[PDB]
Amino acid sequence: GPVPSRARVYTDVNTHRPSEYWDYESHVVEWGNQDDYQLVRKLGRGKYSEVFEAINITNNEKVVVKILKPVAAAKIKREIKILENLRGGPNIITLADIVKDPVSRTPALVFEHVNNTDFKQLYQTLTDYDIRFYMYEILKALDYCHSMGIMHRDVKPHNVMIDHEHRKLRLIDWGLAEFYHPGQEYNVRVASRYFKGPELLVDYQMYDYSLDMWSLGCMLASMIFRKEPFFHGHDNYDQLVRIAKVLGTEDLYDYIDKYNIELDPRFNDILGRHSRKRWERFVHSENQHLVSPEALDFLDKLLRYDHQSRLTAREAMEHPYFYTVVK
Ligand SMILES: CCc1ccccc1-c1ccc(CNCCc2nc3cc(C)ccc3[nH]2)cc1Cl
Repeated sequence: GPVPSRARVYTDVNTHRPSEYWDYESHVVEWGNQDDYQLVRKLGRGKYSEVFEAINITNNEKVVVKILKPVAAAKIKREIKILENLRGGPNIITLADIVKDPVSRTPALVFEHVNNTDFKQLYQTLTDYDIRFYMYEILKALDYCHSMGIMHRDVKPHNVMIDHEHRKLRLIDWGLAEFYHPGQEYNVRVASRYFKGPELLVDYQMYDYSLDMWSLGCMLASMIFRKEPFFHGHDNYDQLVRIAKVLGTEDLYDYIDKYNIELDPRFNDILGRHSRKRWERFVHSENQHLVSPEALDFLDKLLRYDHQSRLTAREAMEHPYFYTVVK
């Protein structure tokens, strides 16, 4: 069978905190007044929720209301427990209230409002300095939630709100987040395709916080190399082939052999043989201003098949790539 794995950091957090901390099923939800919030406009719909711009009439403040679809309503206690546990943490979205939506009859989470700068404007105009700045702000959020025994499991640009005018960042959508328990086998059907770690793609369930570090590396590669997403798989299988065309097949086989993982035989006719590519291939006159030896070294230390070998969030914070960032 597969070789067990455990995180190299924060393994003991959930065993040394009381059962009340991680046992989200036992937690009792206190409901607020749904008529305190007037819905203004729908911002989006996903498979687990609908998100609205709203106004809190008890203070006159803009808020975001997320109304959970009945499918996600089953695992609301987990999201609420994670949001309450992390509330006040650096760059974590603040849960302001929880109400019962009168239409869906499902829980509706009320969050602080972030005046989000359009994704395209950010993706097209952030400087080398700003990219480093915002990556460092994401690292604060990830080190915080990992230090609190939580993995996000859905790190991606869509889940990072940036108010560029106020240089304010928030990591949102904690709906796929989970408490990390060493030895626990987790669902690999997490994160979005382009950001899924090789551990998920090869069906290795004993993963940990380091999955978030791979997703972060995917975001960095996309930004500095101007390819969004960086690893653009047609499906979960082709997603691993796309990675292997850059990082090579040899380190992939060393990875699966280390953990005694048996690859799905469907990979035999699609994976091929690929050498690891040097990053200069992805550097052109247009994006050279975003690329530096420090950016490449930092990326090399995130985008590793072996989840145990990746930089942790705290280690990533002292990488030379952030020396130019005002602290
Ligand atoms: C290429 C990704 C990346 C790499 C390195 C540094 C930063 C970023 C980044 C990170 C986040 C964003 C902005 N993302 C907006 C996502 C978003 N999701 C929302 C959801 C709601 C309900 C409202 C506004 C929302 N805005 C833009 C960018 Cl460019």
